[PDB]
Amino acid sequence: AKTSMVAKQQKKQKYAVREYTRCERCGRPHSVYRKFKLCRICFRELAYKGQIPGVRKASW
Amino acid sequence: RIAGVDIPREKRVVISLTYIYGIGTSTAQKILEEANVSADTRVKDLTDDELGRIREVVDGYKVEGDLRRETNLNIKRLMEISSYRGIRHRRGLPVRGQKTKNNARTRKGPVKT
Amino acid sequence: MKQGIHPEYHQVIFLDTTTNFKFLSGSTKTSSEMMEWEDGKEYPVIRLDISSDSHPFYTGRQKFAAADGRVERFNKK
Amino acid sequence: ARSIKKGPFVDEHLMKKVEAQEGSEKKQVIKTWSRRSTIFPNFIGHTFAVYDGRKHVPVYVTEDMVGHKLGEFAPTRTFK
Amino acid sequence: NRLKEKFNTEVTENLMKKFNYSSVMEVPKIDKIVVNMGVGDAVQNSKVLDNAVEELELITGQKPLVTKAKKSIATFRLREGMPIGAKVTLRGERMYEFLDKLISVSLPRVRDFQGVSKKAFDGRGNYTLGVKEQLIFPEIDYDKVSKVRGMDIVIVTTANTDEEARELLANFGMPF
RNA sequence: UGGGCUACACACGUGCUACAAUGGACAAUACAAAGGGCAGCGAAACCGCGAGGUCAAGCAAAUCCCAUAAAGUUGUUCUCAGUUCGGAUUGUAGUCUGCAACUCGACUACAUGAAGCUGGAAUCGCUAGUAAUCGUAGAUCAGCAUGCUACGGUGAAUACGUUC
Ligand SMILES: [Zn+2]
Repeated sequence: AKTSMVAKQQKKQKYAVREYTRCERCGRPHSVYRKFKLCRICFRELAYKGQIPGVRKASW
Repeated sequence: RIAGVDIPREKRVVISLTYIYGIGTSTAQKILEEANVSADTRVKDLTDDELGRIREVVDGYKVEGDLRRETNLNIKRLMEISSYRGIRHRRGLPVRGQKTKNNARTRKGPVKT
Repeated sequence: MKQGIHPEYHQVIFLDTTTNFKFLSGSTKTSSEMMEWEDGKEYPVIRLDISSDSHPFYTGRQKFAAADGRVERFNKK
Repeated sequence: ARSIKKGPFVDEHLMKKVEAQEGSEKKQVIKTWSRRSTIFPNFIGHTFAVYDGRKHVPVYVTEDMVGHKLGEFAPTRTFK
Repeated sequence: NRLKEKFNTEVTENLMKKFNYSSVMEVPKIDKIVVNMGVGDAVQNSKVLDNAVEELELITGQKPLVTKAKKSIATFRLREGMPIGAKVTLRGERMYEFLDKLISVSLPRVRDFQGVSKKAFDGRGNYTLGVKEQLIFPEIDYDKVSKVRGMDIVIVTTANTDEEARELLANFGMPF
């Protein structure tokens, strides 16, 4: 993401509804999970590295 | 014949009242309960006093020609004020913020390929 | 005037309803409503929303919204 | 806002600008970006240059325009 | 004849005192009113001219004279003798009734009305008013108005000067 | 800040809803699984026909809530009718979120009641708890799901054969 856009997301918004979530690792605005503050791509990469406690590939 | 409009003779009264412009199912049931009349009794097998009571209840509901005139006046006012809804009424397009790229046939008429 | 070519013409009282102000003159609006006039004869009346004595430009005063109007309903809200 | 329990919405700056110079009969045009402001009876007879995206379209307020938004008379898209 | 009575009683005296007329015969009066509607689109659709004539007849109270092209013009695709306008001449009581009606009932119905031009004088005591919407006049219902078109109302007066014509029309009640 | 991404003479893909009697409407009465909940799940009670509003218990979870599943079953009515089918479209009046629903949200009440009466050439999925039908939950998310991802209820037909 753009550095200015990340900074603007981090800064306080005059509105309150004007708040949106960004992935805190790369800055992608879309598809960010609340529990991890990560987008799907970073989530996959870190789960592969095993650095997200208790998260593993699922099957059933 | 209520409100100047005939209604099917063999249809139950509650359904047959809906044939009056401005009268639907809910208002038909409300009218029938206000002017006590059997729900399942057909209009053909109906009493003159019941018909008169139904007419008395109906006359005050502002239906048929008066309702049509009111709707037309509302549409004309929104057209005349030059509102967005008025422009879309003039152009025959959906007025309630639909998407016209597709699926606007009920407002735009048949497809002109 | 020639006979049978002109539209029907008759006296009418234009009544500005905002100020309930009546003025007699000829026209061809032929309203069903009839009203009495200072002269013994009665002539039909033409309702008028805004007139010379009610228009803000003519009067020098702000116009008064009529009953059952948009402003009245908005204030009732 | 739309809910009745809340009063009809209107920008405070727009409303106060309209109220200013109310007594004087030489009412001027008011530049506004507030397409969202509701039209009050206080607005009747006024001229608002409402921004539609690139230019301020002039809009003259009448009685029938009470209750609508200022944006409904400043179209944003152009077709034909 | 309320307007005529006003002219006889108040306007006559006011104007005579203001302009120092040695005789009453010098007091200006409104000679006539000519209501003209020029319909050039009658070339393409005569029904437009027919509707215009009907509307003008309703407004004025008497059948209009249809005015035809005085000469042929290629650019307008106009042939000599083609009816391209309507005109009504009002004199006397009908003229006064129309004048008061125009001043009182009709003119205020103009959206964002701010008075009529004070410079619209030919220079010899005659005033031409350009109305831009037939719907102004009370006798017309907007439902039946297929098209909206304007009119020229020429108030021809016996006043020798624009000043006297302005005074006469103001005393009658013309906004400016 | 405001407006585009939501445009609209048009062509295509993917879907939702129907064209009805193996059904529509009304009233009564059963049976799941799998998930979510901290300033979040909001029980009961009261108010409104309604979406919802006031007070507010419990609950950081096998405890409380979301949350009464629907199809189904049993009774009354409609009787094959563009209709008591269908619910687009539009008018009016409201609720909720949000500083703010005009462009451009969802839902509710009354009325309005369009095409459509099983779809040409062609073309798609599926071999069993599958297809088909019926609901249920979740991520995103203030609000917004006919999409996506999961859950279960009922539950088929056919496969001779490899000529194309
Ligand atoms: Zn990321």
